[PDB]
Amino acid sequence: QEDVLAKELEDVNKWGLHVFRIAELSGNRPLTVIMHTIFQERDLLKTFKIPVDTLITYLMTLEDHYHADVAYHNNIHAADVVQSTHVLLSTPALEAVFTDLEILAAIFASAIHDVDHPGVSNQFLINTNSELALMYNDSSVLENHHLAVGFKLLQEENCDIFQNLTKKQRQSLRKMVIDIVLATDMSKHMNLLADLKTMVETKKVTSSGVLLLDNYSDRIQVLQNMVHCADLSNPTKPLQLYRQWTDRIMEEFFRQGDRERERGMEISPMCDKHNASVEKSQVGFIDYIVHPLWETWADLVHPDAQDILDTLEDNREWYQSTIP
Ligand SMILES: CC(C)=C[C@@H]1C[C@](C)(CCO)Oc2c1c(=O)n(C)c1ncccc21
Ligand SMILES: [Mg+2]
Ligand SMILES: [Zn+2]
Repeated sequence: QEDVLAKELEDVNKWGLHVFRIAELSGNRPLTVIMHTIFQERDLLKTFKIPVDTLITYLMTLEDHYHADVAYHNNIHAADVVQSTHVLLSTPALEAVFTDLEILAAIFASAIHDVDHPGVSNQFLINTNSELALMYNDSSVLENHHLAVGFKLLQEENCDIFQNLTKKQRQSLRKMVIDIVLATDMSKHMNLLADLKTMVETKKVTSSGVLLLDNYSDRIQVLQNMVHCADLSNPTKPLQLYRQWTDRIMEEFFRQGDRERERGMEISPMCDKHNASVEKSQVGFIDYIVHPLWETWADLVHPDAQDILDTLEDNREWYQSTIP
């Protein structure tokens, strides 16, 4: 089985890697083997003196703290966002733009960006007076928790994969990781897209035809939208993968609606299993959220993302076709 897994891992540089098949072949360790594969591909172990046994130990511990009984926000989703971010980092319009520390931060942020997700939304945790909403004062409750867990696990035995970074380097990475994961809060999507459009309008390139980023504000803004695009990348994948992600998020939404109904609360959108329209929700999800975001990203890295945008529009056309 080790040979079959190594064959599938050869697609790690490709959009639409079959991450579910990799989860099978790796014994439900997609996050660990995909992160390890990416770290070798980018030669991140030698650059930052990361001991290989420290890396595997942390990745296994981080993967354990993703809930296996949550349908969508599990370790497969984490591995999917890591691998999608890895491909977006390699796009020609961004060649040699980001340093090795920014690359490490963006990939590490993707790996921890949903750790210990309980399968319910921020608003549910706020409305139900949960301990998490109490700890974090109703502000980016899940995203603050993911960061806290992801950093604390570095202190477990033989788990500090940043042990050989300089104190300056650790200081810069920690701030960049926090800025990125906090930007995955869906309540910040509109402001994140609005700033991304302003950058597309005022786009500037270098003499090598490569995106020019002068300052931390523009650089972290591109990294924020990149991980945000990978988080919202399910409808841009081949349909057989997209549909599996749709089935998983609808199961998670339906389970929250059952808890909302059992508590006497008003059911959140798309969460009532007795009056849900999966196809129309997917169409509205693409039209109002996913396509505006990816169309803007495609303008930023034009024409590198045209095939991804083509697949998204074909999938939107298909989900529409099932309605009549
Ligand atoms: C809460 C809102 C507004 C969006 C969420 C964002 C989320 C959780 C991002 C991944 O962490 O994924 C999807 C969402 C959603 O509403 N739908 C319909 C989806 N359909 C198919 C696949 C993923 C999603
Ligand atoms: Mg999240
Ligand atoms: Zn996510």
